[PDB]
Amino acid sequence: GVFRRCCEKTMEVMRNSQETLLTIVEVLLYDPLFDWTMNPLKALYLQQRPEDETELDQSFNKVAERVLMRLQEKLKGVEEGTVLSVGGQVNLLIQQAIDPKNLSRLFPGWKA
Amino acid sequence: GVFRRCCEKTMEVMRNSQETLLTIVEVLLYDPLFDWTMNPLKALYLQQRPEDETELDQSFNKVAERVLMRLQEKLKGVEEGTVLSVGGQVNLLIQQAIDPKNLSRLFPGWKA
Repeated sequence: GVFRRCCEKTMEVMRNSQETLLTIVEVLLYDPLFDWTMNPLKALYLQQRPEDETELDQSFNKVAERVLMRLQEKLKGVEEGTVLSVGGQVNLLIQQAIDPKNLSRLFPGWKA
Repeated sequence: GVFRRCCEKTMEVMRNSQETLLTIVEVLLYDPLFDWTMNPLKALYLQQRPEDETELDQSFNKVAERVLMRLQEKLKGVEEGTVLSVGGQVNLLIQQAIDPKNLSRLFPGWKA
């Protein structure tokens, strides 16, 4: 009714200004104090607590360019190579949400 | 008059069958007798003759995947990241032909 229409309405507000929203990530990722890369401790310190409850460098620039290309291909396109305009992209997004086959592969602490 | 309209008419015949024309390159590039990669001798044996007239491996698979992505992005898209549908793609193609600034950077034996 309203969710998908609002999504397809708010998804085209950045397609007319594609050359603007991507300029923030490129200037926030070239900072020296960046901590967005996966560290051996930062990727486990926030996930060992549910495990305990259950059991009672040029590589950085490479990953930066990779995620930049990923966020560039996320909008106005898809990883399948097709166009997938606002008429189908929001449907793909909302179908990747309500899917029990994928929800069974999620983290147990995600949803009770 | 006729050239650009014929180009924009013949360029959309493969956009409806994008999943077909790319299947020939992938099956003709995985042959053992391939000789499309730039060899130190094959890239100069066909160019040393004009010079004489003037003077009176995983890398192969990597380049194959690279040129595959290049030919995948050539149609229904452009390297600039924009869409560039048939209405502008043929105009961008014919603009790289009639351009003296670029023709001055061409090979002398290309055009007399």
